[PDB]
Formats: sequence, C-alpha cells, structure tokens
Amino acid sequence: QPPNILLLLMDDMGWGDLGVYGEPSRETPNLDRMAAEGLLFPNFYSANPLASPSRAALLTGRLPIRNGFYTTNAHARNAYTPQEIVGGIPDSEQLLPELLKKAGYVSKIVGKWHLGHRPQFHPLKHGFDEWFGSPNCHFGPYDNKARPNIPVYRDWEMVGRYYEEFPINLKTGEANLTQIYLQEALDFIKRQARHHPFFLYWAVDATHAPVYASKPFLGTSQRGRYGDAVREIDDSIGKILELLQDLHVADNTFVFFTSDNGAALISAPEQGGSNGPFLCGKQTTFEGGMREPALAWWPGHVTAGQVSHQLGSIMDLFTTSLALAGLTPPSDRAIDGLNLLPTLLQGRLMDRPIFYYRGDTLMAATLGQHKAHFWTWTNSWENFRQGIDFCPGQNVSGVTTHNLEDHTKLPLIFHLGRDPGERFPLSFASAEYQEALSRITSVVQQHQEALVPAQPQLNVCNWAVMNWAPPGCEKLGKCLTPPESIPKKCLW
Amino acid sequence: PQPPNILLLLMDDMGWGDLGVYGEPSRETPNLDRMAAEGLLFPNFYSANPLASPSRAALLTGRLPIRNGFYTTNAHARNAYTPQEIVGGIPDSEQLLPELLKKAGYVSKIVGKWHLGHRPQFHPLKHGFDEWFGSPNCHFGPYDNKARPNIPVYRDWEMVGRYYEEFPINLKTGEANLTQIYLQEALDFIKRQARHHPFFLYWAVDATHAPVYASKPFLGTSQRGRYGDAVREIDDSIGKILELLQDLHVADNTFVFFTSDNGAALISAPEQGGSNGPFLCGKQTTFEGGMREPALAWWPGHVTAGQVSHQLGSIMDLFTTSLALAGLTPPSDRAIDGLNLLPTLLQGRLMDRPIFYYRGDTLMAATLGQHKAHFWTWTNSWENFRQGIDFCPGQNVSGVTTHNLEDHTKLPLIFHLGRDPGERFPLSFASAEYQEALSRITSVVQQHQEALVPAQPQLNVCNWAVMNWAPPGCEKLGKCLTPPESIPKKCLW
Ligand SMILES: CC(=O)N[C@@H]1[C@@H](O)[C@@H](O)[C@@H](CO)O[C@H]1O
Ligand SMILES: CC(=O)N[C@@H]1[C@@H](O)[C@@H](O)[C@@H](CO)O[C@H]1O
Ligand SMILES: *[C@@H]1O[C@H](CO)[C@@H](O)[C@H](O)[C@H]1NC(C)=O
Ligand SMILES: *[C@@H]1O[C@H](CO)[C@@H](O)[C@H](O)[C@H]1NC(C)=O
Ligand SMILES: *[C@@H]1O[C@H](CO)[C@@H](O)[C@H](O)[C@H]1NC(C)=O
Ligand SMILES: *[C@@H]1O[C@H](CO)[C@@H](O)[C@H](O)[C@H]1NC(C)=O
Ligand SMILES: [Ca+2]
Ligand SMILES: [Ca+2]
Repeated sequence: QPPNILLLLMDDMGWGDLGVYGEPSRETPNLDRMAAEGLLFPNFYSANPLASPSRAALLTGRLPIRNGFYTTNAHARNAYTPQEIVGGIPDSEQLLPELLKKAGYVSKIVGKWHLGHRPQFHPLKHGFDEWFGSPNCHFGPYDNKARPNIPVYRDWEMVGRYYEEFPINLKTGEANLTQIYLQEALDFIKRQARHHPFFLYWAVDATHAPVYASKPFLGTSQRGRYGDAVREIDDSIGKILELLQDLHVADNTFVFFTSDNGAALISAPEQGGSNGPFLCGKQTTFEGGMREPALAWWPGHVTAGQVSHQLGSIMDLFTTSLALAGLTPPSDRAIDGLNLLPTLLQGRLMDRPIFYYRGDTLMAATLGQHKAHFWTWTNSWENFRQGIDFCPGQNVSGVTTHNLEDHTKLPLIFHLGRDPGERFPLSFASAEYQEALSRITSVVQQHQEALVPAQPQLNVCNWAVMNWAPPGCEKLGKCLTPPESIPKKCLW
Repeated sequence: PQPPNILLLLMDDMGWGDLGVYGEPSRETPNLDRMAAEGLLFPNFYSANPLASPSRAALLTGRLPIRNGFYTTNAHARNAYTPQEIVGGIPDSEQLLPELLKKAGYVSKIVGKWHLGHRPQFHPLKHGFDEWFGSPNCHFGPYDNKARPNIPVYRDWEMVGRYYEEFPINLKTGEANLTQIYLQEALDFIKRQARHHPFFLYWAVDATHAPVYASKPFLGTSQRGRYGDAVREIDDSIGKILELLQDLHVADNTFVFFTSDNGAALISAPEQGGSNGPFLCGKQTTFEGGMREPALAWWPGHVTAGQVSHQLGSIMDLFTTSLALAGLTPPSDRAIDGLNLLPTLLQGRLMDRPIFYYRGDTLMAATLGQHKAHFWTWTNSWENFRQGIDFCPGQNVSGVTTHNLEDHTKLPLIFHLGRDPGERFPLSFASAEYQEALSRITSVVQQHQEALVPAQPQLNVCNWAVMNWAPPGCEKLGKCLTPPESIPKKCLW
C-alpha cells in the first residue's frame, strides 16, 4: 500500500508567521512540534506572488507560464481567478489527484480551489473525489445585484453562500469555517484509513483578508485577529496530526505544510502576516513575496528535527507525491517540480534554480546563494499614492522602485546568505558578481529557449459568468438573475 | 549547601536575528540551538543601552547608565562610550557583581572585553574580579603608536601585549586566534575552580565587533561571510564550554546565561554586521533592533528544558538574579533596576515590569506589556546620514525613523509590539488603546523619573594623554610609549 499524502496549504502566511521560524509571540506550538518531529526548509519557495497561479503550480507541478495562469494584458501584472474570470485550469493540464488515482488513491479538496469557478473547471472534473469549500475568496458581503455572494460547495453542488448560510462577521471577525474545514479533514481521514490510500488537499484561508476565527480563538493572540486565525489553524493542524497517530497510520502518512505566497502586507498589522527578515511581501518577487515556511512530517521515514537548505519549490510537491505513490511525472511535457525524496529521506542536496515570475515576466532567479533581479517593481506610483504599500517601512535605493525597472542587461544580484533582506546589491565590477551572472544567465537562457509559453487564461473577464446560479441553487431557491454583458479585457 | 556556579556569556553587537533558533535563515548556530532546547528562551529580552560600555556597566551594576554614570551630558541624547581617551569610568561608589559575589565565596574571572575604563583606577581586578584575560577596549587598529597607541591585552594586573602586535589581527583575511584563547581561558578557569570554589565567569567575547575576526579553520565556512565565521566560532566555543561542564558533572550546579550587549551593528552589514530579524534599525538607536537581544538560560535539572518565557527581561536582571542564586541580596542603599528572575526561571511566573530605553541623558521610550511609547525619536543627524552612515539600511517608517531628534513628550508614538514588532504602524491618537497605554506607561515613567537622581556623568571629558601609552607591565616588555602633551577637554561625540 502506498503512503497517504496530506498537503496543508496556507493562504497568505509568511516566512515569519511560525514560532520555530522566529515569530516573536511564539503562538504556533503544534507546527513547532511538527518541525521538531520532522524537517524544516529555510529556503523554500512558492511559484508566484499570489494565490491562483501558485495553487495551479502546486497541482500541475508547472509554472503559471506553462499552465496558463497568467495575463498578457500588460507586462508583469499579477492576475488571479476572480468571480468574473472566463478562463481557468485547462483540460490539457494533468493535475496531481488525476494521476494519483492511477495508484488507487481517494482524494479530497478542503477549502479554497481558486483554479476556476465555472462548471468546466470544477475540482471533481479535475481528479478530486470529494469537495468542501469555495472556488473563490471569502470577500463580501455583496448586494446580489452587482455581485453575487461567493458559494460554498459540498462536492458537485453549492450548499450555501458566504455571508448567508456561512456567516462571516466583519465587525468581530467571527466565523465557524476553520472548524468545519477541520471536521471535513478528520472525517475524511477516518473513512479512508485502512481502506484506501488517501490524498487530502487541505487549503484553508482564514488567514486571507478579511481574517476570521471561531469564537474561542478570538482575542487570544498577541498578533490581533490575524494571529487568532493562525492560532486556530495551528490548533486544528495539531488535531489532524493526533488523529493520524491515534489510528496508527502516521508512519504511512506523509504530511507537508506550506503557504501559497508571502504575507499580505497591505493588510498588516491587524489582518496580515510577517515575512520575518525578508523584503516586501505578496504581489512582489522579492524574498518576502515568494519564500515560504515548509515543514515535512513522516514518522519513521523523515528523520526528526532536521534542517535542509535544499532550494525547494511548491511545484516539487507534485513530483514528490507522485514518487511517493510509485508513479512518474508526465513525460510529454515540461515538469518544473523535482522529486525531493532524496532530500526528505537521505538528506541529499540538488543544485536547482528558482525562477521568480510576475505575470508574463521572469523577474528574478536564484542559484545557490545568489539571486539575480532582471526586472524590479513593487507597484505603480499611482497605486502607491492611493495608500497601497506592498513594502511598508521598507525602502532599498534603486531596488524597491515604483517603475517596472529593466535590469536585463545588468542584473541586480544579491548574496541571500549574507544579505537575506536584499539590501546590498553586489558591485558590478566584482568577481563574485561575474561568477553568479554567468551561472544564473546560463540556466535562465536554457529555461527560456526550451520554453513555449501557454496561452494565457487570465486575460478575459465577463460580468455574466459570476456565481449567479451555481449548480444546486434551484433546490435551495438561491439562483440570481445575471446582468447583460459581453466578454472584455480584465483591468488588472 | 555550596552555591551554584554562574557563567555569563556576553556577546558584542550580536542581534535578535543572529541565532538559528531565533530564525536566522542559514541556521549556523547548532550549539546555542541545543542550549535553547535544553533550557529557556526569551523573545522579549532587552539590553540597557544602544551601545557597549553603558550596557556592560548596566549588567555589572544592575543599574541604568543614568544611575551608574555611563553617559554624557555634552548634548541631549548622545551615545557615548569608553574610548582610549576617556577620563572617567566605573566609579568606586558602584558595587559590581563580582565584588558582592565574593561575599558567598565565589572566585570570579573576566575573559575578553571590559569597557568600563582603561585607567589604573578602573581595572577590573580593583572592582571584584580575581583574574583577567582580555582588553579594556575595542580591537580597532592598527595604530601608528604616535597619534594613538595599540590597545593592550591584559593577563590580570599587567599587559602581556598589544593588539596588532603580540596579538595579530589580519584585516585583509580576518584571521585572529583570539576567540580560541578566550575559549582556552574559560576552560582552564572552569577546570581549576570545579570542586574547589563556586565560580563566576564573565565571558565577554568580541570577535563579532568590527573589524570582525575568526581563527583560520572557521574562515570562509559561513554563508553569512566573515561576520558569520565569527558567530560560528563563538558557537562552537560555547558548545565546548558547555560540554566541559557536563564532563565534570558540575552542569547541574552551573547556571549559564547567554545574551548580547546591544543590537546588530548595521553600519557594518552585510559583511561585518549582524541581523536584527523582524525589528527596526539596530545599534545606536532605541528602536527594537537596537536593544532587544537573544537570551538563553541553561541550568540542567533546575530550568525546565526547551521552554519559552515572554517575561520582559533586562540585561540588568542578571545582576540581581546571580545574587539571588548565591543566596544574597542586592544593595539596599540605592536604586536597583535588575529584578530577580528566579521565579520566571524556576517556576514560570510572570512579572509586570517596565523597559526603559535610554539614549544618553534622555529616556527615549518605554514598554509595558505589549505597548511601547516613544517620547523621543532619532536615528542619526542629517549630516551623518549624508556622509553614508545609515543606522537603518533599507528601512524608513514615516515620521518615526527621523534624522532630527523629535520631541514626542506631549503626544508619544505608541506601538503594539505583538501586532507590529517592526514598529511600522503608530496607534491612532484618538483610539482607546492609545489612551489606556499612554496612562499606564506615563504612570511608570513619572514614578521612575521623580524617584530618579541622575549620577554625575563619567563620559564628558576626554584627554589624549590618558590613552594606553604606558600600561602596567610595559617596562619589562620594553613597550612603553611617550605620550603627547595635552589638556582635558570636552569629548566630541
Ligand atoms: C482567494 C483570494 O482572495 N484571492 C486574492 C484576491 O481576492 C486579492 O486579494 C488578490 C490581491 O492581488 O490576491 C488574491 O490572492
Ligand atoms: C569596544 C568597542 O569597539 N566599542 C564601540 C566603539 O569602538 C564604536 O564602534 C562605537 C560606535 O558608536 O560602538 C562601541 O560599542
Ligand atoms: C458557530 O456555531 C455555534 C453553534 O455551536 C453558534 O452558536 C454560532 O453562532 C456559530 N457562529 C456563526 C458565525 O455561524
Ligand atoms: C527611497 O529612498 C530613496 C533614496 O533615499 C529616495 O529617493 C526615495 O524618496 C525613497 N522612496 C520612498 C517611497 O520612500
Ligand atoms: C594561530 O595559531 C596557530 C597555532 O595553533 C599558528 O600556527 C598560527 O600562525 C596562528 N595564526 C596567527 C595569525 O597568529
Ligand atoms: C522616508 O519616507 C518619507 C515619506 O514617504 C519620505 O518623504 C522621505 O523621502 C523618506 N526619507 C528618506 C531619508 O529618504
Ligand atoms: Ca494567497
Ligand atoms: Ca557592543
């Protein structure tokens, strides 16, 4: 029997949000015990600065440039899957649960999908057997004329909407959702143990603004509401882990914890996380935007309380989980995800690159201890003047710029070991600069010449495709009449 | 019945983010990380000043630099210390920790940097310590021995050489055998004292002070460049110091504490300076990154292993604690800032104390619970900033990180450290949370200030002629130099 796979994917949590990672308030005892009982990655990365493209990247093991989760409307624009998006995960893409099904797995997604809300993009059409969660954010409450409230699904059909059947109180921050997500996870694990190997994609989002937590966890954190959520998610994760041990299926269960992108610094200090020593956060390709916590837990297989400086990618969990199940990745396409079993079980290292993409643009690349910035950008001057700051309290001369700066000819290079916060660019005349530049450009060109970008899915929007009448609305009497609209270019 | 040994490990310019367990990315401190696992970690511990001298005086006196005299009044809120030319130093009126420990039968050794005065009257062996190996000053140089003399290294009463002479530091490569000698002094001392007398060891190393140094086997081993090389060596050294305690079965009767005298020296980063993790600025300022420090406590069988305490802790506390460990009481004829942390260390209790952040003659900021109020703000002057000196590289918080000494006494800048450790978002002045904190914090501040009679300042006068031209012992080595003709004058800070 192949080992169970449990993937814990957080939403907008940063490198500095875990106790073991150096959070001052030390409010994550369960994840801290998971680290003590496993392996911690200090140099792990997501595939994009925001949600959709990263989640697609996890599930495909492929860069958003490859899987289609980007825009070409303008260069280097962050795009995702809002209610009005026309595109979504293509049928050509082979998702992890589709393939695991080859080894007898039974797979469940809990929480946020974000790979398309239209019927053709349903996760049960793309490998998953069961679902409880929403295809979108939990933003609202909407007036149901201009926008409809975001639906929560059980499997094929909606069972309610956020701010309706599933209340979120914005004043207090109260919502029972994380407790339902917990309960879905426990029950699933209970039905599958000793029957079939299971795959659980536990993609919670209480940590996405507007932040929420159940009543018992409200006002317990020193981090305000955002920490309340983090404390609940942590408590929940402890209980998920204890159940694996109480069923003696822990030795045959591989669990991995990570986050889809950096902390949402527009929402700090109350509703956003911490990126620790790193620069900026979500929306950018600086370290704080794409470096993530990363714990691996597999009693008896992964040696307890170790550290690996393996450069890791969220995409690696695609290939690894396949290797865990004794399968091979698709041989008819480029696969970015690497098999990390040699790192996880033997403590070996691998000299791989980390590409930092923002929209249609490779912004930056990391080999070893060096990161080269070919393009730099926080947000435009117009957005900055309107009070949107992606890098609050932070300003690095000629690095954190409000123009999309072209450094393709003469990249801004950092030594991450010496300078994790990307504060001091290497001098252009130095030998260390030259050695890195050659090493990094070599891998980048190679990548780019072998790269045929996919057709972009995130270019077109249409008011009429919003969740007006999800499947199951008729029986609940919750279908809404949609407005009259045409498809047009999304304004990003 | 014998009182436990006390080992104090004091670092020089290391920051809150320089330890693995504290969240350093490269994870290069396995021994301190094992000391944490085997003890108690403090996330909310503080030094008493933004730089060396005043903090080290504060540790040893258990008293604020405003009280013990380690400050200047030449201008308001100026960082001052004890350079070679300083006239003052630790006053005779001050009762230092080793003086007092000697009341419980202790034998005390300082290893490394003193920095409480280099003149004969200020010698550590005149102030409680039985043995010394180290320098009274920095390891800056090499000086031409006409304008300035090279800084001496002492064994006990007499100099045994000078830096960049008998004790070479290579600036090109960063090589120096000093940390290995400091280690050896510590091991040997522990070996002679065990099963004889209870011992106090003040291990104040400084490889991590610019210009940074490490022994050959540790050079080029860190991903943090030379500064990390040092940090790796100090760590390895600390591992061996700990292993010796266990190999002599005196570890259960030995209380060890690790900390740093101030924040990372961000003018020297990225090659020669540390990391302050999530916090703002560093050394020279009273922002969190300047005065919040790592803090581990290790005492097998007494301090429960691998715990965390959010007790607001001060470097001064080690004065009162070490006394309490020895079954003694602090001086009752003077104000004592250091608190006894045995209830925190051995029982896990909490205590609602204030943290005062002084810069020179000015109380800049104060912290109670989760709130910090800035009464004054300042990084450095505009003139110094334009000359390339930046205390907060890559950091700028609007109307908080300012190049003028800003007066917020009427309307303090308040932060919630739990929510906003990097001091980025001041609380709104109209909020109830602001009002609650302001009253709570001003209450303790006034109380402190009304009971406060500042000491006369020791760091006001300098004199070229008092530099280490002819230290005791120079005559036999033939190393005495002729001093220049000068008068005492006001130090330019
Ligand atoms: C699921 C979700 O909320 N998606 C968010 C989107 O709503 C918005 O906040 C965006 C900011 O660019 O980031 C995405 O990750
Ligand atoms: C022992 C030592 O070097 N003292 C230093 C001093 O030399 C200088 O660097 C100063 C900067 O303000 O900081 C002090 O801690
Ligand atoms: C959560 O569930 C409890 C019942 O156990 C209920 O009292 C509470 O109102 C619920 N809160 C929300 C926001 O639905
Ligand atoms: C960032 O710093 C540079 C150089 O000090 C300066 O020109 C610019 O005004 C600063 N920008 C912001 C947004 O703070
Ligand atoms: C340091 O010590 C070793 C002997 O242990 C010696 O060979 C070496 O020359 C010394 N290095 C310096 C720079 O003094
Ligand atoms: C810091 O930020 C402020 C406000 O944005 C700006 O006016 C100033 O230029 C910055 N300070 C420096 C020294 O660059
Ligand atoms: Ca996200
Ligand atoms: Ca210092």
